[PDB]
Amino acid sequence: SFFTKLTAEELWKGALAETGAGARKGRKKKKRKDLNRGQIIGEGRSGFLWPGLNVPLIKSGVVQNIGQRSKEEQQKVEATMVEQREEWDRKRKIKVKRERGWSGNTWGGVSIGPPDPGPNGETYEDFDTRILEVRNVFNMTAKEGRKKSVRVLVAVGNGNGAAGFAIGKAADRGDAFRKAKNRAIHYLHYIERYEGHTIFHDISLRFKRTQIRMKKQPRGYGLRCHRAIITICRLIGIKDMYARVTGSMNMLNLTRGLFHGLARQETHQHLADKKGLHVVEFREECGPLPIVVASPHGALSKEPEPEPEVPDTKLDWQDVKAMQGLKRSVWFNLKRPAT
Amino acid sequence: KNRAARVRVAKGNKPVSYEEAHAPHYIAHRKGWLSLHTGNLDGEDHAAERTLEDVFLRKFMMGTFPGCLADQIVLKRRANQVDICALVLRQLPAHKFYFLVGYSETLLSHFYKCPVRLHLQTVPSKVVYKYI
Amino acid sequence: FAEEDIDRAIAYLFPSGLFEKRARPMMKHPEHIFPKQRATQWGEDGRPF
Amino acid sequence: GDDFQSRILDTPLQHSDFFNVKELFSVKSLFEARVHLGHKAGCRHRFMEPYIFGNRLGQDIIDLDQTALNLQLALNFTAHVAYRKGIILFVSRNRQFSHLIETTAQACGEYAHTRYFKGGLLTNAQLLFGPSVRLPDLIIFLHTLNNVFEPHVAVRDAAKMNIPTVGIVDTNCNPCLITYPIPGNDDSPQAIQLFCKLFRTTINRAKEKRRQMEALHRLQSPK
Amino acid sequence: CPICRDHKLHVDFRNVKLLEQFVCAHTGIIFHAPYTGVCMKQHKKLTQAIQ
RNA sequence: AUAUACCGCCAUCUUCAGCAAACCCUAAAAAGGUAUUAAAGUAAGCAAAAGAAUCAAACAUAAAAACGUUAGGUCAAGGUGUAGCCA
Ligand SMILES: [K+]
Ligand SMILES: [Mg+2]
Ligand SMILES: [Mg+2]
Ligand SMILES: [Mg+2]
Ligand SMILES: [Mg+2]
Ligand SMILES: [Mg+2]
Ligand SMILES: [Mg+2]
Ligand SMILES: [Mg+2]
Ligand SMILES: [Mg+2]
Repeated sequence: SFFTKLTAEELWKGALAETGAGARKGRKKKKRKDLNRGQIIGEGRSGFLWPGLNVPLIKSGVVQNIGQRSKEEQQKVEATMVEQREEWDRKRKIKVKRERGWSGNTWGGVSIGPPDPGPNGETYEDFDTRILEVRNVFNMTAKEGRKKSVRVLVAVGNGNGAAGFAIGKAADRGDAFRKAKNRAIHYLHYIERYEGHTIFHDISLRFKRTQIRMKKQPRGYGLRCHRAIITICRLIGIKDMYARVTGSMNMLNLTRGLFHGLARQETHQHLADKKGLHVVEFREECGPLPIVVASPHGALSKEPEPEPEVPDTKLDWQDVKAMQGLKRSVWFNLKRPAT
Repeated sequence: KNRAARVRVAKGNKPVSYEEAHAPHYIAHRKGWLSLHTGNLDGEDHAAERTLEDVFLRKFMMGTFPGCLADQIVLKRRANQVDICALVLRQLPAHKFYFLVGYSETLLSHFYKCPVRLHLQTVPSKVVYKYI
Repeated sequence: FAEEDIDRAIAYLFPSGLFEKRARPMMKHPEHIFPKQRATQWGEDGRPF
Repeated sequence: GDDFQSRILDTPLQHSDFFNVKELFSVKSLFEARVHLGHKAGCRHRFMEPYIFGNRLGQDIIDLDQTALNLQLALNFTAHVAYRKGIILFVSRNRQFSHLIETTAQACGEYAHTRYFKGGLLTNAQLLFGPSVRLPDLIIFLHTLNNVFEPHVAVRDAAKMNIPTVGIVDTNCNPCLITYPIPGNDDSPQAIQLFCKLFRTTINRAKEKRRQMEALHRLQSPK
Repeated sequence: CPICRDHKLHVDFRNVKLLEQFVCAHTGIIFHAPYTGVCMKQHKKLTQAIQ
């Protein structure tokens, strides 16, 4: 009957079955389609031609009249529309490039773009955002039982010394990305780089149960660090460094501990001011030539810094063990792609 | 819970028109009636026949102006005259509306044996009362 | 012609029998219908008034 | 043209005491107002011991020599900020002096917030006040503790926004986050009235100096 | 690999600008094949051209 | 055939007071965020409220009642996904 026919919106609503107990039960799937997409008003299976609706009302100065296409002409038009349907369908099929992070199925190390503009049109196009962890935490609730939130840890940096991190939590992953990305721009540390490519000195620290041992390295050494540290180092702009991470591999403690150490380092200019002496550099590729890298801002002292006969430094067995001639692991200093 | 003619809340991104926003209990309070005939007045006959004509006239206009209707049509019966007042989007060219008006009027005048007129008010786009 | 005459004219020319009178046709002065906009509290320099 | 603007804004920073704030106060003046009286030794904060002259039978005494030096710097900074047309907000939660501090801000021409401080006032200013709200350029904390004997929320939140803070710190307060701490008595009415007068005279002098500096340089342009 | 994907790239001793990209500017050491990802055939060809 | 694929139209908690969106804060955050003589919370939407109905007035009664809970009820109002019959 003509009176039991329902609209397209109501037909797809039921057939798709999105709303219902199935959705909460985690239940490829059918895809909605628009059936008026290619249909032209005035075009029918019979092939009639209606002047002023589906054909020109006047042609070459002649007022057109009603007509019908021949069986051959209509069959062409029907087949042509069938072709146009295939073209549109193919578009959806195409899958295009993205870049994987540390692994193909993980979000870690994936660039998600710059943070959003600021209040007064403050663009952050020079900043890049990287994901460091995506977690699906759960909170038990009486109404919903197990409820899921997406906890995302991201880092941002302009590759020129300024970087920051934040955590964003939401029920939807896309929202957690926005929250973390725009929150992290409010926590920008500035990290001091020696000559723009490395840290000023070795850095050893423990943050909670995570241990980090960074080492200053010469040019061309590259980044030889935890994949997360490589991600953050590129955001900061460090090009050559070594690092080792031990203890717990907690991603938040590693990021908090990394920024803690990198922000509390001491530039050569600072050291000259604290002690009042010149800071001189001796490279083995430049011979005995003394290189003065920082001179005290105020008054140069005349008391030589005390040089003990035997220093009381606390040495790490891991650093010393190598120089003692002990065999390293088979996994050490393997050939790896350029970082 | 009552599910009748109620466009339910989403996350503030669902545009709804004035007609859609108001639930059935606001009929005769905040929103009026889409059809106005004398067949439901006391001591009057032919309610069933006026109601059946309305159902068809609404399905006819949806198909005859597919995707061009901004809101539900308003049917006004005076004497034997029928008047259809439809808000229509400006999607189709102007001359096409003149064709569909001439066609839909003549066809419905020879189907119900009454003078039927179509009144079209064109809107640039659907009017949104509120976002729910 | 006054506000009282206007309300009477609109009620004749646009008869509405909706019970709630906020939902009826109205041709009122913009001051009555439009809520008073709170003025900006700071100047061009940005110093609150 | 460009030279005149540079003269107005850059010349004031070439003099150690451009506004002559040194004359407003003296160690004797501070001692009259009981600015050297601190809380009992039990209430002492560890970060206040540098500023404490000693313990007179249980009551910590505040060195008025350090107070004079620090107060000179704080008043000097508050004047240059006022000279450059910056926004200054007075903040306190002591209800005995709520009306006096609001009256001072009105006299100076500046702003006062002596009421309950809403969480996010500075870290969420755009939402609370509007998209283009200009935040204070300096916050003067006549009292740095709230009424539960905890640091005023605006001390930490003003550092988060990188806003300098001139605060009166007593022997039980935490001066670590105050940019320009002024060690002194915060409870006595005579001490608070002295500080309120100093900040009001200082701000009015700086605003008057700006008008005179602009008139002189402006007049030179035609002349 | 980087060399094979672009046919116009040619590993020749005269094409020094290409060869420079496969030598460390600071240490002057030829990068091992995993470093740039070139296949072993082209790495041997590059090493001979650089030499 | 399957209400354990759904639409539609409802029941129950319920005349219960919450729900969800954008933010902000935490020596890290799985989550939490109130004190009025106020101590980190904020400002919009939905519900409640208000208003309308029972033809003065009030009160009362109706109506209204979000998000969810019960894979609650209904493939037999009608429609419909998948599977099935077509002498
Ligand atoms: K159902
Ligand atoms: Mg894979
Ligand atoms: Mg005190
Ligand atoms: Mg069910
Ligand atoms: Mg009930
Ligand atoms: Mg009433
Ligand atoms: Mg109600
Ligand atoms: Mg069941
Ligand atoms: Mg059953």
